[PDB]
Amino acid sequence: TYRSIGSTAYPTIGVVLLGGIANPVTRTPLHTSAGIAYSDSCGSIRSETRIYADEATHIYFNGTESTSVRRVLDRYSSVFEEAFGTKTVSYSSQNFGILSGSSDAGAASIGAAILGLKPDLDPHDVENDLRAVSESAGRSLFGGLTITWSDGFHAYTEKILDPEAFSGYSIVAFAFDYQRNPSDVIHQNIVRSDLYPARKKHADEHAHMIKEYAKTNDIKGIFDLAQEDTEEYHSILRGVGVNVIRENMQKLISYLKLIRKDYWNAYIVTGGSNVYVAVESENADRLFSIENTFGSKKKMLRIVGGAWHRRPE
Ligand SMILES: Nc1ncnc2c1ncn2[C@@H]1O[C@H](COP(=O)(O)OP(=O)(O)O)[C@@H](O)[C@H]1O
Ligand SMILES: C[C@@](CCO)(CC(=O)O)OP(=O)(O)O
Repeated sequence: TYRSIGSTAYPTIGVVLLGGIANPVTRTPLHTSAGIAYSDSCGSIRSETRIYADEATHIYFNGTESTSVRRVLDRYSSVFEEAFGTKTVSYSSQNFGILSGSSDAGAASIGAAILGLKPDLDPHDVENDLRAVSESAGRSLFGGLTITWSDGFHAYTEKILDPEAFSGYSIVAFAFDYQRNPSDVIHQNIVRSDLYPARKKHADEHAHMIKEYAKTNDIKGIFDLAQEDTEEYHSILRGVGVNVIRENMQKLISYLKLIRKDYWNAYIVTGGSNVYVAVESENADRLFSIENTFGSKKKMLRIVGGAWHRRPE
């Protein structure tokens, strides 16, 4: 028997932005969404996880002990008993350079560690258990561009494009320093909007459009749609009191409308205080070098693959 296993996953960015979860425990998405897994050129932006045999159950985030994760570990106690010789395992996670979408990565890394222990497991089944840790875990488990179909009862994640399809594109992230609204605050309020039912329908409509664009690798059509979805999403949120796009972020966006005339770009805003800007590779350095970032820090990002594990120790 072994003593521990390591694994790694990459953070995610919504493309069809998810708002609302069926239940605070199982965290099933109330509607269909889509996303991409991202990192930087070196793959340095990531979440690393270690699951190991222990006398008692410990959960560690960035070296800090934590009093959701235990639920997943317990459900797969049989896997660990076989691999380690005990059901009692501890979890240790370390995040690096992640902007938004950290929880997705942490959850996916758990899944890839489990699949690494019992490879014949159905990853789509494991994904269901992982949503308790983060509702968008599928994005990071499968990588690339995914669509997660959902009616609020059952959710299923599908790979639509590999990261290689995005070889000609880059994402420049502008990180602002504004305090962010917890994701749970967003899920809680968006359902209160009168426009929510319509939003659930349009979200599904957009996902289908993304799948068609995928047929001919219309990468630009997909990011353009993501900008439109971003605008709808955050209009609904503002209407319920959740304002993600703050002053300097609005300013950056207005700047982007001008630059778009010069060379193509499209932006996405999730729940955090970041503006993600899609752009062609030949223009990435150019965008990355602009001066008036309105106090924001800049990161160069790429689309990457799904969670993976290492040989058991
Ligand atoms: N590596 C990890 N493993 C498990 N849970 C994590 C990990 N990183 C963060 N989390 C949990 O997810 C929460 C943040 O999730 P969320 O609000 O979705 O932020 P983000 O959008 O950046 O993921 C944190 O408060 C933490 O409790
Ligand atoms: C709010 C959102 C996910 C919340 O579960 C929207 C989305 O990306 O689909 O973004 P973020 O919290 O990961 O930043």
